[PDB]
Amino acid sequence: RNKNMSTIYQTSATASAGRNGVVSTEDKLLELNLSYPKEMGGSGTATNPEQLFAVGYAACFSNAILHVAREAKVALKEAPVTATVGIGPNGQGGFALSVALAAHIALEDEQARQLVTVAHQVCPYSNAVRGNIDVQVSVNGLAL
Amino acid sequence: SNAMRNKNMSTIYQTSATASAGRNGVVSTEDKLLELNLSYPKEMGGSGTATNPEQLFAVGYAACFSNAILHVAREAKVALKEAPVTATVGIGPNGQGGFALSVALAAHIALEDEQARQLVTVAHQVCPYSNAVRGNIDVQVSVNGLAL
Ligand SMILES: C[C@@H](CS)C(=O)N1CCC[C@@H]1C(=O)O
Repeated sequence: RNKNMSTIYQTSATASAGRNGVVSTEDKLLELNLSYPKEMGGSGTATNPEQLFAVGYAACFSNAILHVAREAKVALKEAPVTATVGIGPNGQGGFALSVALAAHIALEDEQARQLVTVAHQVCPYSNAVRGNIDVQVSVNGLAL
Repeated sequence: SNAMRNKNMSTIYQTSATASAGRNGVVSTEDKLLELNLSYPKEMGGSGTATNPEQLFAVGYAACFSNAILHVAREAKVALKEAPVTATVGIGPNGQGGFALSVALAAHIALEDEQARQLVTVAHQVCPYSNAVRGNIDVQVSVNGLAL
């Protein structure tokens, strides 16, 4: 489930001032300023690793749903996904993420459900956090 | 996996983003601090002209891990001006019909030997990304070119 058996795509990024400086892909396709959010005492003038994870997870899960749709020959124009990410202490000295994913799919409900369930199985963010984060997944307003 | 080490016991910060992905996708945070175009990479049947979830994961994990190192150096009163971290992320098939990420974290800091190992080991226990992927991804962590 967890082994990447043959790398199809590889990328890299470098940061040096943690949550409060610049971060960029080594190809420079993506170059971003980061700052602490207001909730953490910062300026909120820029993004942060929690928002990045939300953006990337929403995008990965949306890609995943469209992937499965293509494979099932289901014509889906869009697969909007809202990802909500929280961060707090884990009580052992570190920090942990909590995640909710809300998918909105123009299909009959049982069908949408099946599709999104398979997508959650195949999505590499989902495989990455499986058993660590209990990702709360819903499809068209209903929890899976 | 370890569920327990991943209980968010009380939320300090919460954020939301909505993506409509694909070949011409878009994602934006609820508050628009971040609005991005998405594409599949050229390696994956796309145009590779905008970003993608692996790049976003790499930028996020690199920043998170750099911060984790500075955080532990601060607590330990070890003077670091900075903590360069390169995060390398790959995606490929898993053999069960899905996809998996592979990740390396390469730190380059002004501290060595067992002290640096101890410090970066601590940073890797506390970083939320590392706790999210523990046991699933075997994150290859190195400091100053050497295995953690
Ligand atoms: C660039 C990646 C998004 S992480 C992708 O296009 N896909 C579609 C196939 C693998 C993966 C997925 O989400 O399941």
